[PDB]
Order: sequence, then structure tokens, then C-alpha cells
Amino acid sequence: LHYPVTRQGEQVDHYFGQAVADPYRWLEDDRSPETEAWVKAQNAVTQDYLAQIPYRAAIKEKLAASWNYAKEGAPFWWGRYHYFFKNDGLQNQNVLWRQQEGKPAEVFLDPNTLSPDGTTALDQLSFSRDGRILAYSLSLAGSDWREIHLMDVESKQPLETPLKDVKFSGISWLGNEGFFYSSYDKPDGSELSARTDQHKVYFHRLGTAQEDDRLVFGAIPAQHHRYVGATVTEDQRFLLISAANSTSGNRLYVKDLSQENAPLLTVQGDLDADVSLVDNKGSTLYLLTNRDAPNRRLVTVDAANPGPAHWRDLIPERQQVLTVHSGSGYLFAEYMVDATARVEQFDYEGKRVREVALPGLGSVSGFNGYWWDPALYFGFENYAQPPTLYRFEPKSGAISLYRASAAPFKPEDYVSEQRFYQSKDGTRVPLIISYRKGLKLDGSNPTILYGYGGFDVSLTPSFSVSVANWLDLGGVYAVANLRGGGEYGQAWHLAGTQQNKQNVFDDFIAAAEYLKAEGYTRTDRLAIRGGSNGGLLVGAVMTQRPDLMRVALPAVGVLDMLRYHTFTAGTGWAYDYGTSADSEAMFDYLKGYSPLHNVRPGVSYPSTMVTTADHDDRVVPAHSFKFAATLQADNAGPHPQLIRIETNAGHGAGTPVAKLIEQSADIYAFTLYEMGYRELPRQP
Ligand SMILES: O=C[C@@H]1CCCN1C(=O)[C@@H]1CCCN1C(=O)OCc1ccccc1
Ligand SMILES: OC[C@H]1O[C@@](CO)(O[C@H]2O[C@H](CO)[C@@H](O)[C@H](O)[C@H]2O)[C@@H](O)[C@@H]1O
Repeated sequence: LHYPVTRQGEQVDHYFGQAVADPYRWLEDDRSPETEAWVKAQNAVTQDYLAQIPYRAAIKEKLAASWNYAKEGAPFWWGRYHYFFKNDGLQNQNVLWRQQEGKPAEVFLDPNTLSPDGTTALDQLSFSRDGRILAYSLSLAGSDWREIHLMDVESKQPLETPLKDVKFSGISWLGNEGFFYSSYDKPDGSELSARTDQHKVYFHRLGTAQEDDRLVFGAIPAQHHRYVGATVTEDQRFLLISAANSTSGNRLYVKDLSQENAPLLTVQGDLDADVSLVDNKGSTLYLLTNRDAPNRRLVTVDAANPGPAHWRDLIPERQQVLTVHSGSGYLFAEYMVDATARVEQFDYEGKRVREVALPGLGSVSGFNGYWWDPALYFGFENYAQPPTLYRFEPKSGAISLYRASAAPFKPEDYVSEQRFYQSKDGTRVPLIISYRKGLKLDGSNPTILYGYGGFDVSLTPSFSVSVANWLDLGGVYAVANLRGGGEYGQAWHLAGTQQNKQNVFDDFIAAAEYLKAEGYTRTDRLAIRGGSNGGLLVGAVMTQRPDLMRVALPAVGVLDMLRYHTFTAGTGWAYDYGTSADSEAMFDYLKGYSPLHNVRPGVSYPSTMVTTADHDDRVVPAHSFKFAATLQADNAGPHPQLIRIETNAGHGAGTPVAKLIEQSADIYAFTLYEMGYRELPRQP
């Protein structure tokens, strides 16, 4: 195996006076011909390696055939039409259809006709109140940047010129006059890696040029924030503006639109808690918050004097984490019970109406709608159960099947069991293990252990065609609900942040030890996988315990923990990670686990396939480039250290089906091949 030559530069950084060498610093320049040439060379080596795997084509065909079935989402009613997304089976992007009573359904907006390779994706959709205009945002090549387009709803004709430089933005209409959106000024330098830290809310009035858009929030010094959002309430009475510097905690302001020149009132003026508006009933605001509530609570307050001192509990905090949805005049409290959903229906006075029975143990979607929706829809799924849609009539509580899955997977063929293993410090951590029935605990099953562990993100059961295929190939898929996550509230999250981050890695190592001890797998039949913060997870575990697994799959990972805060909106992760600029203690702790700085020459690393994408502006690909370069230079063992750079794709959202299939095929082929399989374990 011949890796491309990666030169080592002379760059040396200093942290509180301590020197740290960065030989691959030049790979951070995403626009240099040198970096572009290195990417092509690496991809060529990776493709040549994968080309030697005899069953890679079979895996890809197996995946494509099983993915090829009709899919349809819940209907959305607006104006004279009902809108719904559909995919005939293998369309790169889902298609937006619509239908009005008395007439046949028709294609309304087909993203597949917007690019030659299915890489342009539809993100936000927001109709004007009269239903005559639609504003929608599009992502190009998968980056976080967006363009907002406008179209006449009835004729489908494009209107005006698209708005540019939109990012991390919703689209909220003020009647039919125009809409609010968020944007960062175009950075000087590469828009894919340059730092952006001053998010602004603008208002676009129909019939004008974007340059004339009114600046609403975020320009004056006192309002500078890395993340800002503005939403007009359903009744058009209030404008809510949220503002934050990190992914946890936010300020919230409310402006009475009924009053002329109404001042911005402070709902929450500090960043010590997360607070969001669920809905409003007149001047009464319903807020979901973790302020003085680790597992969250729902409170109410009058918009005229909305401060925290006046918040009153409506749904008090419980032992389980709360999320609140609203629709049809009811509040739906979704609780997490060991990472699985339970739903309770409440009226706006906080009185419990009933518990909503769910089809089983898994995740739910939906239960969200307007006060005027006669019925609500919700979806249910888990690792062995493809998404199923149900219609729910809130008043009677009647539940009916709206759409059964057309997937070629039979839930009854699989086992999905939950266990709680002990981490190093004694903490019991949840683990959901899925596989085809008939499995023997003889320690030989090829297994993929997946985790994330951070940012209050909870890994609840979800159906994946790719995962189901791994199970059909005879594999075991195990998902750990590591600390750092939000499964058990804020305490669970904080136990995996800053100088406690090692707890997350310890939790993951313990999951791997449990799977081996119980006989599901063994060292040479184990692979670990994770993306973004989960990519860091894999990078840290493989550098700390390179003997623990056979295969490491870090996807779009944060791997240079000393410089991650210097790119795009990376500083927004400082609440979870801390930064090398915080103090000598934080710098030492970060350097102590930073994957890039813990690869050592002479060590034999497991087979690794680092994956990233050229338009990933969430986590710049340079993290992956420098890490892969270091592994190729330092690895002393016989196992391959490869990097696969997806072209015309980003962090992940909106990736076309065609690319998703190729990626999964490459990952599974590589994993089985590195585990020594000469043929597939089961008939494809
Ligand atoms: O191609 C299948 C791979 C091998 C086994 C699990 N896989 C996955 O892709 C799983 C299931 C869906 C999310 N996922 C994943 O790895 O996500 C990584 C990620 C997480 C967060 C942001 C970007 C990317
Ligand atoms: O594990 C042996 C098995 O591996 C295969 C398929 O990958 O070839 C590998 O091992 C060979 C040495 O036995 C190497 O020469 C070859 O490059 C490597 O891919 C099978 O051919 C062999 O039976």
C-alpha cells in the first residue's frame, strides 16, 4: 500500500508559551492547489484499495435493491392544497407533491430537477399567510450556507432573485409583507472555513433588493451573537428573537407586534439556560426551559413582563427529560424513558388529557401542527421498525394507520435489546443492541459499535436502511447512550463536557468491553463508528486504545482539538469542549486527548477509514486531512489508514441517496474486508 507523499511544514504554534508543532498546517488551506492535489491523490489510493474487495459491488447492489421502495411523509395543509413529500424509491432527493380536493396529486417542487447530480437540497419551507407565495431555502453541495428562493404558489413561477449568505436560518413571514431570516456577512477568504461569529436577523420585504433588507437584530455591539433566530408567532402578535454564542444556553426577547414601536422585552437575558417558545395563547407565552430544571419543564408567563422571576410552572420537571410539541389546541409532552418515547396530551391549562399509546419502544416524530389542524399525524420507528405514519384525532384520541411502510424489511426478523453496562466509574450506561434473530453469543459476530456523546444530543432508536442491511449481512449494530448526551438530562450532558470529556471515551470503551464479555463479538470482529462529535469519539478511542478494535470509522470528525475553534462556527462548541485559549488546565486537558496530537510513531493502529466531504463547513475537512496524514506517517502496523473525501457533499444533511448508498457500501465492504472476510457472512 503506497500512500501519497504528504510533506511536513515548519509551522509551530504556542499555547501559554508551550510550543506545539503542526506539520500538516498547510492542509488547512482548502483553496490551495497543493491541498486539492493531495485530496485527489488520497481518494485515488482509497478507491484502488476498495476496488480489490470482491464483494463491494454486491453490497452496493444489495443496499440499492432494499432501498428501492416508495416512501411518503405526513400531509401538510396550507391554502387549497395538502402538501406531502414522496420518493418513488431511489430518487436522489425527496419530491414535494401537492393535491387539492377533487383533483389528482401533482409534483410541486422536485429538487432532482435543480442540479445535475442531486446535490442541491431543499431545507426550509415557509408559505406567506395568504398562501400565495412560498419562500424556501436551498443547500448547494451540502454546505451549511443557503440561498432563499421565492415562487408563486399557484403558477409555480420563480419570483425575485434569491437571497444570499443565509445560514442557520428559519424563514418567518410577517403576514404577506415579507419575512425574517438570519445571515452572516460573506467572510473574506474561504466561505467554507473562515470564521463567522456575528449572526444577524434581517427582514426581506417583497419587491425589494436584498441590499435594502432591514437589519433587525445583531448589528449593534450589544447584540453581537454567534447564533440568532427570529420567529413571528402563529397569530402574528409577537416576534421572538433568540440569541446565543454556543450550542447550549440562549437569550430570548419578545416584541409585541400589536403595539407600534413596541420595545424588545427580555424573556431571558442570560445564557445560563436554554429557553424556547412552544406556543402562545393571547399574551400568554408557553416556554420550554431547563432553567432550574435539569430534565426541563414547561412554564408560562405574560409577554408584557416575561422575565424569569415571573415564569410559572405549567408542566413541572420530572425524572424524565421533557420535550413539548403543540397542535390542534393541545400540548404534547414527549418524555424520554431510557432513550425511548412516551407521549402525554395536555390542555393549555396544564391538565392531563390522556397518555397517547405508541406502537412500541422507539422514536416518534410529529404531534406538531397548527391550532386549526383537525387532525395530527405522528410517525413511529426504531432500529428494526421502518417509519410508520399514524393519524391522531386529538379530541377523541382516536389513532388510525395512515401509512404502513413499504420497506422490504420484516420487524419480526430482528432483535433490538437494551442493556445497561457499567462504565469505569460505575455509572450504568444504556446500550441498544440489534441483530437478526438466530444470533449466537460465540464472540464471532461482526459488530459496529456507534456513539456520539455530547451536546445534549440523545440517540433515540431510528430506522436506517443501511443499518438494516448490516444486520441482514449478519452483523450486530450497538448504539451507546454515552454521557455528554441528553438522555438523562443536563446532568448527563455536563458529565461529558470540558474537563469531564474523558468520561465519554471511558463510557465507549466500556461498551466495547461489554459486547466482548457477553459474547456478541471479539476484538478482531469489532468496528467503532461515530460522526462529528462522534468522529472525535472514534479518534480519541483509537489513539488511546488502538488494541481495542479491528476497524475505526471516524466520520466528519473534530480531530484537532487545539484549533477547532478557529474555523467557521466552531467556537460555538466551546460550552461542550472548552478551548485551548481558556487556561493552561483546559489546554493540557485538550492536548491530552486531541486525536491529532495523540497519534504516535511506532504504534500499530487498527484499519481506519476516515471519511469527510469537501463542502463540510460545519466541521472543516482539514480536521480529517491532518489526522489521516498523521496516521499514514506514524502507523507502524500492517493495517491501512485511509481517507475518503466525498465530493460535492457536506456534513451530511441533504446528501443524495446515490451518494449515501456508495458511502455505506464502501464502509461495509472495508469493514468486512479488514475483518478478514473472503466472502460475505450471509447471502446478499
Ligand atoms: O453507512 C452506514 C454507517 C455504518 C454504520 C452506521 N452508519 C451511519 O451512517 C449512522 C446511521 C445514520 C447516522 N450514522 C452516522 O454515522 O452519522 C455520523 C454523523 C453524525 C452527526 C453528523 C454527521 C455525521
Ligand atoms: O487472509 C488471507 C486472505 O486475504 C486475501 C483477501 O484479502 O488476500 C490478502 O492476503 C494475502 C496473503 O495471504 C496478501 O498477499 C493479499 O495482498 C491480501 O489482500 C486472500 O487472497 C487470502 O486468502
